[PDB]
Amino acid sequence: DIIIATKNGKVRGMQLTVFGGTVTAFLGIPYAQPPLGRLRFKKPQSLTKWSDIWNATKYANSCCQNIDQSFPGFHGSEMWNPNTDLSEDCLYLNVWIPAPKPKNATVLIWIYGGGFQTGTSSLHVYDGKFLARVERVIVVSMNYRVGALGFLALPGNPEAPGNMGLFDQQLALQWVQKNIAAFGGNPKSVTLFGESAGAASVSLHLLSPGSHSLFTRAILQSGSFNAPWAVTSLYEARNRTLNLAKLTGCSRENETEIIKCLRNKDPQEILLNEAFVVPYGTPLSVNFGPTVDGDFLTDMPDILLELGQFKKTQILVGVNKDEGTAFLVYGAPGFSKDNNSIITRKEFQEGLKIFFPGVSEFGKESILFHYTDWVDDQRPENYREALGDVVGDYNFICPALEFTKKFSEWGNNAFFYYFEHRSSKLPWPEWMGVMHGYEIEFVFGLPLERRDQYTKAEEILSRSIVKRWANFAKYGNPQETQNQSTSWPVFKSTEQKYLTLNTESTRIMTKLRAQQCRFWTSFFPKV
Amino acid sequence: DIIIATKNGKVRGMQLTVFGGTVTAFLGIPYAQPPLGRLRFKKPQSLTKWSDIWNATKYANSCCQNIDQSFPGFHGSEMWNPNTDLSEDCLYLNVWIPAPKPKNATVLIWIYGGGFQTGTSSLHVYDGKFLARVERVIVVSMNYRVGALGFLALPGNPEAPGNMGLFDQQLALQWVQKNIAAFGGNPKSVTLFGESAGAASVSLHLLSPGSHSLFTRAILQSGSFNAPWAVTSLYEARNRTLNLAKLTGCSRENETEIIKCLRNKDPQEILLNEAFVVPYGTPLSVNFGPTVDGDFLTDMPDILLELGQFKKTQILVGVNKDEGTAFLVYGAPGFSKDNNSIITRKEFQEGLKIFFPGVSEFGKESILFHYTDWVDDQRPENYREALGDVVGDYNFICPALEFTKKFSEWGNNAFFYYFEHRSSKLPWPEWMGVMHGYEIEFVFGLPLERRDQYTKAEEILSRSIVKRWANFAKYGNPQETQNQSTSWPVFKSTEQKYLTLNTESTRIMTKLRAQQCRFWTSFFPKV
Amino acid sequence: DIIIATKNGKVRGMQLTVFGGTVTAFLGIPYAQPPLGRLRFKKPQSLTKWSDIWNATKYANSCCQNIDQSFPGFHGSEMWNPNTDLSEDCLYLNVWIPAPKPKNATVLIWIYGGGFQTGTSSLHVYDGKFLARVERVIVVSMNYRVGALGFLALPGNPEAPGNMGLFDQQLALQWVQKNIAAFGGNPKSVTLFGESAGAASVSLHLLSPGSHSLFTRAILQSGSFNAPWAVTSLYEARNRTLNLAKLTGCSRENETEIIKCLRNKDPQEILLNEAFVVPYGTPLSVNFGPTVDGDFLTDMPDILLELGQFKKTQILVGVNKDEGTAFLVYGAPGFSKDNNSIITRKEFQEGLKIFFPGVSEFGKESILFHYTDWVDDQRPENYREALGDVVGDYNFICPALEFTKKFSEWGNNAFFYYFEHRSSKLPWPEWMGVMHGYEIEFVFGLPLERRDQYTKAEEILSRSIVKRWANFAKYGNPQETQNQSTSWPVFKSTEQKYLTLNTESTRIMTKLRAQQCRFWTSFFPKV
Ligand SMILES: *[C@@H]1O[C@H](CO[C@H]2O[C@@H](C)[C@@H](O)[C@@H](O)[C@@H]2O)[C@@H](O[C@@H]2O[C@H](CO)[C@@H](O)[C@H](O)[C@H]2NC(C)=O)[C@H](O)[C@H]1NC(C)=O
Ligand SMILES: *[C@@H]1O[C@H](CO[C@H]2O[C@@H](C)[C@@H](O)[C@@H](O)[C@@H]2O)[C@@H](O[C@@H]2O[C@H](CO)[C@@H](O)[C@H](O)[C@H]2NC(C)=O)[C@H](O)[C@H]1NC(C)=O
Ligand SMILES: *[C@@H]1O[C@H](CO[C@H]2O[C@@H](C)[C@@H](O)[C@@H](O)[C@@H]2O)[C@@H](O[C@@H]2O[C@H](CO)[C@@H](O)[C@H](O)[C@H]2NC(C)=O)[C@H](O)[C@H]1NC(C)=O
Ligand SMILES: *[C@H]1O[C@H](CO[C@H]2O[C@@H](C)[C@@H](O)[C@@H](O)[C@@H]2O)[C@@H](O[C@@H]2O[C@H](CO)[C@@H](O)[C@H](O)[C@H]2NC(C)=O)[C@H](O)[C@H]1NC(C)=O
Ligand SMILES: *[C@H]1O[C@H](CO[C@H]2O[C@@H](C)[C@@H](O)[C@@H](O)[C@@H]2O)[C@@H](O[C@@H]2O[C@H](CO)[C@@H](O)[C@H](O)[C@H]2NC(C)=O)[C@H](O)[C@H]1NC(C)=O
Ligand SMILES: *[C@H]1O[C@H](CO[C@H]2O[C@@H](C)[C@@H](O)[C@@H](O)[C@@H]2O)[C@@H](O[C@@H]2O[C@H](CO)[C@@H](O)[C@H](O)[C@H]2NC(C)=O)[C@H](O)[C@H]1NC(C)=O
Ligand SMILES: *[C@@H]1O[C@H](CO)[C@@H](O)[C@H](O)[C@H]1NC(C)=O
Ligand SMILES: *[C@@H]1O[C@H](CO)[C@@H](O)[C@H](O)[C@H]1NC(C)=O
Ligand SMILES: *[C@@H]1O[C@H](CO)[C@@H](O)[C@H](O)[C@H]1NC(C)=O
Ligand SMILES: *[C@@H]1O[C@H](CO)[C@@H](O)[C@H](O)[C@H]1NC(C)=O
Ligand SMILES: *[C@@H]1O[C@H](CO)[C@@H](O)[C@H](O)[C@H]1NC(C)=O
Ligand SMILES: *[C@@H]1O[C@H](CO)[C@@H](O)[C@H](O)[C@H]1NC(C)=O
Ligand SMILES: *[C@@H]1O[C@H](CO)[C@@H](O)[C@H](O)[C@H]1NC(C)=O
Ligand SMILES: *[C@@H]1O[C@H](CO)[C@@H](O)[C@H](O)[C@H]1NC(C)=O
Ligand SMILES: *[C@@H]1O[C@H](CO)[C@@H](O)[C@H](O)[C@H]1NC(C)=O
Ligand SMILES: *[C@@H]1O[C@H](CO)[C@@H](O)[C@H](O)[C@H]1NC(C)=O
Ligand SMILES: *[C@@H]1O[C@H](CO)[C@@H](O)[C@H](O)[C@H]1NC(C)=O
Ligand SMILES: *[C@@H]1O[C@H](CO)[C@@H](O)[C@H](O)[C@H]1NC(C)=O
Ligand SMILES: [Cl-]
Ligand SMILES: [Cl-]
Ligand SMILES: [Cl-]
Ligand SMILES: [Cl-]
Ligand SMILES: [Cl-]
Ligand SMILES: [Cl-]
Ligand SMILES: [K+]
Ligand code: NA
Ligand code: NA
Ligand code: NA
Repeated sequence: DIIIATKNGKVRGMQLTVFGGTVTAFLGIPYAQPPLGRLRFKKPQSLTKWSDIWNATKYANSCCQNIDQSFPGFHGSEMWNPNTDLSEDCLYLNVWIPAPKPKNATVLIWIYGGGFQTGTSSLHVYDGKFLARVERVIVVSMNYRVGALGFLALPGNPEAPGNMGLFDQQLALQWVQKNIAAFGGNPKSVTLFGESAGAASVSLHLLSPGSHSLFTRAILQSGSFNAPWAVTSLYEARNRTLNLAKLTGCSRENETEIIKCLRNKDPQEILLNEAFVVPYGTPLSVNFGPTVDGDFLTDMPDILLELGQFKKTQILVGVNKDEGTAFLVYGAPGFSKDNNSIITRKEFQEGLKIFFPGVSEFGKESILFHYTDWVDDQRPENYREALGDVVGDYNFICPALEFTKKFSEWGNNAFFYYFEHRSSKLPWPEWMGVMHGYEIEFVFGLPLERRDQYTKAEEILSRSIVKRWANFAKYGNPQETQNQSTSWPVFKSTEQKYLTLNTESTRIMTKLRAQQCRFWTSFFPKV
Repeated sequence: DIIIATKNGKVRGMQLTVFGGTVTAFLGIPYAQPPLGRLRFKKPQSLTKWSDIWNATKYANSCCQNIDQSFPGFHGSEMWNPNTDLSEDCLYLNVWIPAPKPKNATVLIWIYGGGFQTGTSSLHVYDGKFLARVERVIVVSMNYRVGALGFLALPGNPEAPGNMGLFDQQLALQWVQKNIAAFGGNPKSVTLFGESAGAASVSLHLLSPGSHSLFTRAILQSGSFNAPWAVTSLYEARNRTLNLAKLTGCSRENETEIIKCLRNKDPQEILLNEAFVVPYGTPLSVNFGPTVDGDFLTDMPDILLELGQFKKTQILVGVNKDEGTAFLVYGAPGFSKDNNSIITRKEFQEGLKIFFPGVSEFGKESILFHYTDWVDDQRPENYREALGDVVGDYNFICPALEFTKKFSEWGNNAFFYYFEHRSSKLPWPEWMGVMHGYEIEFVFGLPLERRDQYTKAEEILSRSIVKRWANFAKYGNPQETQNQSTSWPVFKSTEQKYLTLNTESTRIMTKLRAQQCRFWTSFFPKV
Repeated sequence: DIIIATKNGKVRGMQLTVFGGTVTAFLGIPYAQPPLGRLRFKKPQSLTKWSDIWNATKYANSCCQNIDQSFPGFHGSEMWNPNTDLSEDCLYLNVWIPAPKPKNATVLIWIYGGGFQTGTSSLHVYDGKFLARVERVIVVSMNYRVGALGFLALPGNPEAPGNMGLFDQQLALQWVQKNIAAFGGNPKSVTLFGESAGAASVSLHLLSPGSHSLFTRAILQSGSFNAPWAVTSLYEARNRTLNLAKLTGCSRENETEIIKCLRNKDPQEILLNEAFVVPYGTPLSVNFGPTVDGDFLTDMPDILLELGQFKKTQILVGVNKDEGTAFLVYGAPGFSKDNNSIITRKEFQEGLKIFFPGVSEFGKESILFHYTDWVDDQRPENYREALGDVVGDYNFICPALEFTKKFSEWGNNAFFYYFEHRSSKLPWPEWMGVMHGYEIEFVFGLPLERRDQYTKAEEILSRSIVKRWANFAKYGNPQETQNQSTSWPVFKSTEQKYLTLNTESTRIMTKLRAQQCRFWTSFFPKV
């Protein structure tokens, strides 16, 4: 029986057997008042205290969200859907600690992605018990509000100020600062890690002055806030909140009255209307996301980044080889997960209209010009591959590389990786390659479980990544020092060294996607 | 009559006449609860306070340990045996201060070696009264638990957590921080110094976060924790504790019950079985030594060293010219202290099987290949010398040089020496050369006593070493500034300058044992 | 009526008219218990408090000292004799402040020289009213005990521990830290300045840990503690205290009894015997001076200097062109202030025996070899000039340059000057040139008084020196910025730039006395 006294009252955890050892899991500890009734769309309010023992022995409710129903019955998409009940009452977090209880362990805090519209901390691929067992770190993860309920903004109105889900994340970081030592953790050694919108969130904690003293360092897997889907302008945010009011019968002349009417709607009516607040969207649309609220975020984040106004610390950033392919089967014409998706030039063109809907004809022709000068045979897959690369370079890889360059120019060590291993169990088809999201299970150590039929080469790859990530959290340096491994060099402007992650051989390379990123970074923003 | 008020009560010392002056010695002050009954194998518990005056006028009990009986009646080995009664009640320390009492003197804290299995602070060659008299420093030394009683580990179980003897050392450092100012010492100027396992211990205090604020700088004579005998893996430590239980009738299903049964054994039954917890050992076997306990030591020490996770301060490190020869007469065939030990090739081969018992045939042939390409005459002593060098390079010299390189790469000044003077009184035979352990008496100033029949050249050598060591403790710089001495340069990666210590002429040289250390450091660990 | 409340009680000062303005002088404030009866030869004890107003309107008693009677009636020597009554009751200091009272003025604390045997703060040439008036700084000066009464040492015995007069200086610095703000001064901007033994004293405050927080920076005029007369070894100090006991009837077996008998002697009997505690002395003999006491001075000062163990701050150091000439008329044969002192080779030789009495024949021939290879005519004055240069290079100039090199190698800015102006009023004869002591009146601004018949060129020179010294105290940089002056460059090892001070033109030069100093610094100490 493991019972821990926190600042809000006692919590009871449970013992898990993991690889011949034990891990103690405390699943579903509350970290804020449930944001119901009058609290809907406000910043999270802090917890009052319980007398008695809170049983943290099962995952809590996931936050309200739309679900992906594009492939019912299919593991490749269903594994990202929420696996506990959906509820507005969803502000909880999970703690995994080594047994015996550690003395001052480094803490890894995971922030899930999902476009800021979806996601939950309870998915199988985010289970922190392997990292706790193998590296003797404490792993923490939280649920945070998503969609309009997390990110609706009428900027400057404290009834719906924006960024509520980022404030939920921040309050969970505060919870670790105040309580993690009772679990054996060191509040002075806390690394954030997250993937896609979870990575963009981590990068915004580097910018937010209220997060500055709540963590030590940061890991960004496939995402950063300069990615084109990550931050909503003030103008589109007010537009979208007003469209949402229109669609739900809540248009009013007084803005505080709009919010009060939105607070009377059942969650389902809000969720049903979210897709439509925008005149056209894409597979990557973030309808309700982070905004410049003058609170969490004090200025446009591209200005803060450019002028060095962010926490000075080490970062670990990287991307997967085929980031853009997952998105093509959610609307590009000619694509299917159930065939080889060979498309024509005309299809490629229609595909750019799907992913770049507000963009000029010239802008879309510029994309086609840059990506279709082929090397070289008339390969059938030319256009299929070009579209996946357009979408992955624009939305993920070039923005991660630009973020890492700009961050590292202010004097801190940064380490960049390119993940290029396709999981032997991947249920999506071969043409999609090394997809977005599919490094996560290697990071959390799932291939360390021999019972699961990953290959031996994947066990070794995951074991090495897990060690590099734990060394980065503990020591700021993501080396694997014992097994004659390739040394991971810092990423600097000028040389731009990165490390490739694969089952065969790790290589130091330079200037990832140089010619493509010059296009997206220096030309495309003009268009 | 000198009486000093400490935080635990009054202590009475005694006056010694040393070289026409006086030194005050306080021998045998307790610094912890005697670790008896239920405290056996636990961390040391702090002292409660005595009313009345503790008489610190004789050396205290040495900790329980096996004794070297290989050469009864022979000074060369008997001088390292304990010279006070053996007892589990042995947690005491000694303080030597100058008279008149100094104002804010620098403090040197000696940690004895002995493989972590043997040793005591009361040996003649560790008598701190000469350093106190000549350099006006305070010298402190402690007894710490050795063998299973100091280092038994069931890792993570606080009944036998491991590293107890390192925690004994640490508590004695805490005792100096809290009490040394009452003796005239400066707690902000404390240098640790130790030899062999005492040096490895000092290097682990550089790694341990709980020792960080307990000392200023460090001196490592013939030892460091990366030496192959210095740290036991978790796996061999549990194996050995379980073998010990088996041999004493204490095997149980519940681990806490194993410990409780071990607590009922008389010390002698424990000591008698220590040699046997391992299927074969060598003259250098450390059956119960430091382990990674998650407390004193938070991670494998090679990782901490490599990634710069250690106290940033100056170090003084060095080795003796013939470190490995002392060990050859404790089991290598053909060797004897009573003849010239000329051995054959076959003997050399059998000798590698004695010192490298778990090592593959290929591994042992690699040693022979590297050390027997002779320059050049068919000298009878070729194989005798090669074996002493194998054992001294592998176990002491290459690991001290690698430790000093890796430490100095993080920006701190380090100074390396090579001691090459053989004492004119050495009772071992000439072929053993400048043996392991035989710089100690020069460091503590024993040749300054003219009554003892060292030569005049040895008086001057010791006087110069004593001054360099005191200057290093006081000022971080081991110069002898007044007598046109060779200037001791910092040891850097790249140049690797070291200073030779001898009676004739001091030289600055570079890259000590370069070709040999490349073998032991970059190749042998693979084998 | 100006009355100031200090921590010990009220003091009343007096108003002076200086150059059409007013200065407030508080002359003779006590800063310690009078060191009489049982306090004779002990460290100064702090003051108890007076109720009522202490009238600080006249200079206090000078400390007991022998007087220079070599030239009665002659201003050149009499101006250095004490001008108030001699008394053991002499621990007082003087404060000059600008009117109106300043707000947070920089403070200059003057320490007089006199061989540690003589001197007083009340001499005309140390009158601080000109500096207070012209630069609006506060000037402070103290009387400190000299001769045996200041410096008798039985090292380690607190009845006569040594360095009492340095402790008197230190207690006066403490007095300024605690009280100077009530006078309008800034305790965080305090520069020490002193000449000859006053400069050596200032250099020892840079070494003493108890002085470290009592001042900001330092000015050394003609003196430093590495000069050969400045620090007495432990062995000659005990010898001299024992000779003093012998000559006064005070030899005893118990050392504390020797001191008690010395405490019963009238001061005059002590003063009468001081010349004789040494078997031969010279014009530069310091019979009772600073020693290594383990309190004020924790180690030999050459070791501390060499290994960088001193306060890190800026220094201003310099010497006069003919430092050694003043001493030649106090015993070298053939010399007289009343004729041109042309001497022969034989006289030069006898002269070296007067100044280097314990030195070998070889040592004295080495001096003659180095200084008599003439460039070149057979000039009658060759030997007269060579002797003045021997004495000035050995005792003042080479040691000031070595001190400045060694100090500046640890990273701080130092500025060196060579003063080469002979005062138009100098009462000594022309052949003595720019004598020791005769920059002082330029530093304190005496030529600013037009009524005194210095030349116009001397008024301008003094005005520029006064500005450079005040800028150094206030800003750490001794520039004169307004009058197209030569910029004073920092003195570095390697280039060794210094600034010449004269009425004609200021020059930047390099490597002052290079060939001579190599002789005194690297060869002579061996002899
Ligand atoms: C690969 O599949 C796509 C996707 O559409 C299909 O899914 C298939 C596996 C199959 O079940 C099919 O019936 C289903 O419609 C094909 O594109 C589609 O082609 C149809 C029929 O010609 C068009 O009229 C559709 O609009 C188009 N759908 C979309 C979403 O674009 C595609 O041709 C096929 N590609 C191959 C076989 O290479
Ligand atoms: C040097 O001595 C060794 C050690 O053994 C011996 O000690 C000697 C000084 C002597 O008292 C001797 O009787 C005693 O055994 C010699 O090696 C030994 O040689 C013996 C006899 O041949 C072998 O059978 C032994 O096993 C072997 N002992 C060991 C421990 O190896 C050695 O030959 C001798 N060397 C010389 C003289 O050069
Ligand atoms: C310069 O004077 C010295 C000093 O001695 C003298 O002072 C003179 C000004 C004068 O009053 C004289 O009578 C007085 O003695 C002379 O040296 C002295 O010379 C005398 C006489 O020859 C020697 O016997 C002395 O010992 C010697 N005195 C000392 C202290 O050395 C010196 O010769 C004279 N030099 C000149 C004129 O160039
Ligand atoms: C935000 O403001 C209007 C909102 O128009 C919308 O009405 C909402 C309630 C919702 O249903 C939404 O789908 C609908 O579009 C946007 O006006 C659109 O602009 C288009 C031309 O592109 C016109 O056809 C309509 O006015 C309207 N769209 C449709 C499909 O009817 C406006 O574009 C937007 N602001 C932005 C994008 O900055
Ligand atoms: C640790 O575990 C076993 C322990 O075996 C041992 O039993 C102990 C009580 C003790 O007496 C010890 O001397 C004995 O060895 C080790 O097994 C050994 O392996 C050898 C082969 O090398 C076999 O012969 C036996 O099982 C046993 N040795 C002997 C001499 O009988 C095991 O080697 C060890 N683990 C390690 C070294 O990692
Ligand atoms: C310190 O110790 C003795 C002290 O001798 C002295 O007796 C004193 C009371 C005093 O009067 C002093 O002038 C006298 O010298 C020194 O011994 C001297 O050494 C010389 C040889 O140089 C002998 O002639 C005598 O013993 C004595 N001098 C005289 C002139 O009579 C000793 O030199 C000294 N120690 C040092 C300098 O380190
Ligand atoms: C918490 O845990 C235990 C189950 O073992 C139970 O006794 C207690 O009532 C629980 N609280 C609940 C279910 O609310
Ligand atoms: C944990 O380590 C930190 C430094 O990272 C230290 O300040 C803190 O006090 C430690 N707490 C422990 C060991 O309980
Ligand atoms: C609008 O209504 C709110 C809600 O009660 C009220 O508090 C507010 O003062 C009104 N604001 C404006 C701008 O009319
Ligand atoms: C290093 O190698 C060992 C064995 O050679 C292996 O079992 C372990 O998984 C590796 N460790 C890491 C951190 O990759
Ligand atoms: C401590 O010292 C003195 C011996 O001189 C004695 O009077 C006192 O009893 C001693 N305490 C003991 C022996 O326990
Ligand atoms: C001893 O010196 C230290 C600096 O090393 C200082 O902080 C401390 O106060 C000193 N104590 C004394 C002289 O009593
Ligand atoms: C084993 O026995 C100990 C000793 O009393 C007891 O405290 C403990 O709870 C038991 N542990 C296990 C794992 O059975
Ligand atoms: C330096 O030399 C002196 C005498 O020349 C000698 O007596 C002393 O031992 C030496 N000191 C050191 C520190 O080696
Ligand atoms: C201090 O000063 C004034 C002189 O103007 C006087 O009234 C007072 O008595 C003096 N104290 C003395 C002389 O002790
Ligand atoms: C004097 O200036 C110092 C800095 O040199 C400052 O800390 C202090 O408070 C000042 N006091 C005043 C202006 O009264
Ligand atoms: C010598 O006499 C003093 C003076 O009273 C006394 O206090 C001291 O104890 C005695 N010291 C020695 C060493 O005899
Ligand atoms: C600078 O020059 C002026 C007039 O030209 C003069 O009166 C003053 O004395 C000079 N100041 C200094 C600080 O030398
Ligand atoms: Cl076209
Ligand atoms: Cl390149
Ligand atoms: Cl062979
Ligand atoms: Cl070299
Ligand atoms: Cl001659
Ligand atoms: Cl030059
Ligand atoms: K010479
Ligand atoms: Na479903
Ligand atoms: Na014995
Ligand atoms: Na007179």
